[PDB]
Amino acid sequence: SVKSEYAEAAAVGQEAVAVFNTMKAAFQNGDKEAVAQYLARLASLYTRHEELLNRILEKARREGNKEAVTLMNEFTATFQTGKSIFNAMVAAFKNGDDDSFESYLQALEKVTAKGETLADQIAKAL
Ligand SMILES: Nc1nc2ccc(F)cc2s1
Repeated sequence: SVKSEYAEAAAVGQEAVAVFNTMKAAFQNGDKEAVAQYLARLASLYTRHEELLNRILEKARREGNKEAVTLMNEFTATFQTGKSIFNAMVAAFKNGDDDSFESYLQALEKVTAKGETLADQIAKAL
């Protein structure tokens, strides 16, 4: 069902949270080789999550589930805020700008924490 598809999407999201926290530790410790690998792993994970979310939103639209579509439209918009901040983090890493990397990382954390009550509301609406 769309609901089990959202549970699968949510797990992929939690995998990115786990890898992100590991990456943040590696950044603080200065292990740039690890950070590079974790950033590649996060890119693939966000690419997967985004696509799953899109399929869920498209299915909610085909089902006529207006509330779930509203919530998912908002949530995907927020996801793209996170995506832009993540990409800016990756560029800061490439450029060696640790000040910007720290900034973007904290902003990604706050964007993620904010969009959590919505994430739960979607599970209930689908
Ligand atoms: N809370 C979030 N972080 C990211 C990071 C990258 C991305 F593409 C989407 C999101 S949503």
